[PDB]
Amino acid sequence: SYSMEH
Amino acid sequence: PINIRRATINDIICMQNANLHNLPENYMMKYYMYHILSWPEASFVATTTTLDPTYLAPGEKLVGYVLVKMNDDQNEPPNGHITSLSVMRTYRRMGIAENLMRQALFALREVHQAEYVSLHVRQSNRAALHLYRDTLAFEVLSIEKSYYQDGEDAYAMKKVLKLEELQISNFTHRRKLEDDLESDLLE
Amino acid sequence: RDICTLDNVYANNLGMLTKLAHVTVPNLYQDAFFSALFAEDVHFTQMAYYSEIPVGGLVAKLVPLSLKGIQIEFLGVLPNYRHKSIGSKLLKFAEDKCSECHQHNVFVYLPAVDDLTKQWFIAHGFEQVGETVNNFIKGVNGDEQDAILLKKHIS
Amino acid sequence: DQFLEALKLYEGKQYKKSLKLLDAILKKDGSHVDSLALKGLDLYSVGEKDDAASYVANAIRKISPICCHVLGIYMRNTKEYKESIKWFTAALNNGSTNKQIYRDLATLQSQIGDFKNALVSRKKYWEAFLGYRANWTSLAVAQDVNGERQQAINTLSQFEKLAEGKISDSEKYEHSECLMYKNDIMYKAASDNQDKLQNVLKHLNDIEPCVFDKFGLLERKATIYMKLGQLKDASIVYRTLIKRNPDNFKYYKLLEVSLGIQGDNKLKKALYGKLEQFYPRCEPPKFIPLTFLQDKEELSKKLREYVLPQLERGVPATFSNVKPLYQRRKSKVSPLLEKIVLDYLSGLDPTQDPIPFIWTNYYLSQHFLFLKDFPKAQEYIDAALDHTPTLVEFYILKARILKHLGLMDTAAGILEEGRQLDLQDRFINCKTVKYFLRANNIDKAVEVASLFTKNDDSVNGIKDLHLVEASWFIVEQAEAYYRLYLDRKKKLDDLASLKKQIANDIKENQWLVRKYKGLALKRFNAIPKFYKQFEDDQLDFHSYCMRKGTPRAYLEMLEWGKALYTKPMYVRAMKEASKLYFQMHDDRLKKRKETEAKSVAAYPSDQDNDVFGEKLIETSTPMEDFATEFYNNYSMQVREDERDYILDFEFNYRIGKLALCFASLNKFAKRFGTTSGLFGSMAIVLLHATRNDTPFVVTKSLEKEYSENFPLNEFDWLNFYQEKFGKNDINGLLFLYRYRDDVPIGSSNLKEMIISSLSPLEPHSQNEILQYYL
Ligand SMILES: *C(=O)CSCCNC(=O)CCNC(=O)[C@H](O)C(C)(C)COP(=O)(O)OP(=O)(O)OC[C@H]1O[C@@H](n2cnc3c(N)ncnc32)[C@H](O)[C@@H]1OP(=O)(O)O
Ligand SMILES: CC(=O)SCCNC(=O)CCNC(=O)[C@H](O)C(C)(C)COP(=O)(O)OP(=O)(O)OC[C@H]1O[C@@H](n2cnc3c(N)ncnc32)[C@H](O)[C@@H]1OP(=O)(O)O
Ligand SMILES: Nc1nc2c(ncn2[C@@H]2O[C@H](COP(=O)(O)OP(=O)(O)O)[C@@H](OP(=O)(O)OP(=O)(O)O)[C@H]2O)c(=O)[nH]1
Repeated sequence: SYSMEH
Repeated sequence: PINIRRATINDIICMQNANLHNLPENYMMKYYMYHILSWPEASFVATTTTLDPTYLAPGEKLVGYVLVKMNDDQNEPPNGHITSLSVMRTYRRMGIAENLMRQALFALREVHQAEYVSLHVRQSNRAALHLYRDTLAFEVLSIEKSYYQDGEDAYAMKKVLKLEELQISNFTHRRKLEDDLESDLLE
Repeated sequence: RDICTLDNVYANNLGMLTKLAHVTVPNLYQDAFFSALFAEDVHFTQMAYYSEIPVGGLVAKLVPLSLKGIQIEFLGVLPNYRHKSIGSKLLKFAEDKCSECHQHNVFVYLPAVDDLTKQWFIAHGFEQVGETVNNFIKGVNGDEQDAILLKKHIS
Repeated sequence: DQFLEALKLYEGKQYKKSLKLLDAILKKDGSHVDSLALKGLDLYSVGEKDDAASYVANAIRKISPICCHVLGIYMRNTKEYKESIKWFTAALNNGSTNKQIYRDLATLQSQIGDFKNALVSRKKYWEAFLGYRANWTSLAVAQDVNGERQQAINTLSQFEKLAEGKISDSEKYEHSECLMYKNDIMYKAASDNQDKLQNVLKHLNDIEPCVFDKFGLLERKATIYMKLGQLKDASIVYRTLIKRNPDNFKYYKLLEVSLGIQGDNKLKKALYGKLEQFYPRCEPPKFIPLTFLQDKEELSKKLREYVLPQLERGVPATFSNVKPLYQRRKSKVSPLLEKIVLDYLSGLDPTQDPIPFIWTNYYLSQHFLFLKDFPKAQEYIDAALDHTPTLVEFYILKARILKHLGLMDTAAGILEEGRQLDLQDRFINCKTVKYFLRANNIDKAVEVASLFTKNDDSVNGIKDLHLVEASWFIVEQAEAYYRLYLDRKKKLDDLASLKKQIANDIKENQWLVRKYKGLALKRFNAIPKFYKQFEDDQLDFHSYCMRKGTPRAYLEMLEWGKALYTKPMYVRAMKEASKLYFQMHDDRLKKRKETEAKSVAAYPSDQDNDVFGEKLIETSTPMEDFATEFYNNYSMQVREDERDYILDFEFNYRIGKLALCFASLNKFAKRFGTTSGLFGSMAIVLLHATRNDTPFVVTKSLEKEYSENFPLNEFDWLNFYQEKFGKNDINGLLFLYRYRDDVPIGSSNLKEMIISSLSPLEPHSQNEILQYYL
């Protein structure tokens, strides 16, 4: 699962 | 029964919907468009089938998906990334994820000559670890501290890709007659 | 791999452990007992899997007369998965932590009336110390009972 | 000079630095059109979007080439693509030498479906930049969409010739995809023509070692051979496709036609048994036989040979894998499998054979759940849980049974038991949130749902759920708020009757109905906004897929874009929301807890002021709102064979367009009717509308088409309906009931006729009609 947080 | 086929734009709304149901990591519809219109041979899905939110057609509905891309950040040799993987809970523990993953691994090499593949996976996720470490033989590249939004660490995983190793005929038997293609199925 | 393996407990599967504990050992454990394990005593937790199914667990404490070393506070297995070495693997883990902690003793309080369980510990090299401790266990319903203390020396 | 400095800083992202300058210009020339337009775009980029629109409008009221370009970028930014095209053209007409506008035009024109003009834009850009391959593919595509298949092919072949041995390794994929796209275009033109199909085949063979989409190449090949009539030489291909993915049922079904054994089952079972040997772990070899066989001793060997080793390994979906066989062949299979597993269970010891025991119980629970034997279902699943209480799956199946029995709260509680065993899993969380919404328990649903959402700047996950486009949660919550609305309305009309502290209560109940009616409509309106974004999301891809080199895929996107407002969740939200909009039209014809707003907030403070959706429910034009927000977009895209004619009938009835109501009704009769109770329902409602007092010609069409169906010259319609259309047509009745005001027919005798027709329905379905439609 790739996490798209920034 | 469960069918296994390639992904198309017509699956992404149901892919999104499965993602939202099965994972805390979620993306907007544009991100799925960005995937399926960039690498339209890499992603695969699992649906139900009837013969003679997740509903695509009458009877057919999506129970799993594997969302796949190539690395487009450079400058390394071509590599791939598994963005997401879910299988609705009622259809788990049947070998769906293996079939999706195996197809996607072969796709990444055959189509895009990817020399390796990476992904991220929670530490506590036993089912996901077994699949990648045990079933698929991925090496743990690293640990990534506090990767996910809830603060959980991640294993950075990796697998090298060779075309003949990855062919779907190789894993036909859990534990050996083949189809040579040359005639006949009347013997 | 072996059909039975062990794996860690986290805050996400703490409810598994409580359900295992509530069916196998009714009335003993408070609701807050399991909270304090991940609400943040040095504890050791572990779950037992059979074909990737949670069917047992362990809760063990490190304690610095004796009454020293590693205290087993819970060790439970579902009825139908008993007699498959599973409880023994959980015990061996607690013994292994005793050795890892540089401790030389593992002990456990059992209900004095429970004989079937008492023998199973002694069968694994435990021995009773002293005699029936007066009203040591307190139940959630209020009830009380005499308990017995078993002790095993780890070299 | 100084305006030109500010234009650089826009491209340089120094938006404040740019504005600092433009204010100095407009201080001494506030009528400077160029500066005003650029200011708007800078202010949008921040974005102070209210000032931006005002600066732009002021500029526009005063009527440069660079000004036109800036306006065009702003309009595209605000999704005003049609206006964007006006201003991008105005830049050229007023002497722009920037050739990049033709690419931006083609994007916008493609976006609004105007491919005629896109073709023009594609051509002129291609003439300005022959160097880049993307512009060739781009042009070829625009020709393809304008029917010029041969011109399209020629464009592709011309680049191929120019770059025969010039393709680097970074260009090989793009090249591969453009080859197959050319094959695609040729394939279409060939149709069923044998000579041409032979040339298409020829072309496929030359490209093979440069095409990386092997699956795509092979699927095309197999369809060609079949069209040529070389069915045997197609079977060799379908057998290669099965060897590359032996879990694709579609390839197996096509091979049956390829070898011409589709007819007799003797030849089919001989094949799949031979396939079984090659692919023992795959599904079609062992499943397909089951669909056609009637020879008991032969099939019951296989059904048993199929379902047992799955129960042996303990796969949850075992029943789900054979549910079709049940669904399609209830008579033949369901009393046979019942015994074939029930006796297997009988040979299983729970301590020595745990995995097979518990999952064999899982199957039988689903088995008797399917046959509506609800005690039997509960029996087996109870046995499984008690044996192994650590499987969330068992709590899921159990909670289904109790929902089927109408015990919504109990069902939700059973999931909540299972949820606590596994707080890492979102699926169980979702299913729990879903069941709590079904029992109108919104607070609990929101609480549970919020355990898996980013709640960094909200008290709960509502905002986050709107941000990730979670229609599953939003449609369900909308429908719950609707049920809570209706329930608290009835409790208001019961409080009205009891007049003989009640005034305190009705004041509170009158807040609750407004709150729940508003939030229902609020939530239903979040869905179209998602799907309108889905349309806008295509913008980038008009140019992106050209560079990346995915034309085949881009063409699929366009079809996908043309179907957006017909997809299940958009249609679901539309239909459900219509109930509110319709009733608001019917009804007009005949703060302190602003503290609470924080917990229901779906959009950011800046953008949304109407959090409870008060403006929505108190609009003066409910039917124009339904059109704009839902109906219009659905209508222009929807195919005739999927069109909901009941909806468009009911829509036109409230905007005074009866001619259409007749058309809807007419068309409905052609597909379904003309003996359907709905067809009756609508007809009788339309006839009453024609004459005489009714505030609104159609009678002509009624007598023209359906005189021998109804006694038109005009009586007991309720009786007549029971004669003509049968009493047990539950749905036609309900249709009439909601038009009891405008068409009186003994509304009380209708009501009871409906209640007597409920008996055969399942518990939950009876209760919900009893409670929410009547
Ligand atoms: C980012 O996307 C990478 S991390 C993906 C994490 N996803 C996720 O958590 C979503 C929720 N889970 C799932 O969707 C699902 O459980 C998967 C995708 C993790 C696994 O899907 P399947 O059910 O299809 O797995 P299978 O292919 O049937 O099994 C493969 C091997 O894994 C073992 N397995 C399955 N469930 C397990 C649990 N709960 N615990 C331990 N091991 C589990 C199977 O036994 C199988 O092993 P073999 O040795 O039999 O090959
Ligand atoms: C207060 C506290 O700290 S908690 C107290 C915890 N226990 C309780 O309250 C009761 C709950 N749990 C139980 O009763 C369980 O039965 C336990 C934990 C005592 C043991 O669990 P099991 O899974 O049966 O353990 P295990 O399978 O290793 O033990 C089997 C016994 O037979 C032997 N054995 C191993 N395999 C087998 C087999 N296939 N068949 C028969 N015997 C076997 C073991 O050596 C062991 O010794 P014993 O029979 O001489 O006593
Ligand atoms: N494959 C298939 N499924 C069918 C068919 N007809 C109805 N179904 C329904 O599929 C449902 C399974 O749940 P999902 O449809 O996955 O629910 P979801 O969209 O919310 O994920 C069942 O309803 P449910 O009990 O309401 O689901 P739930 O409330 O338990 O989720 C079942 O009745 C059919 O012909 N084929």
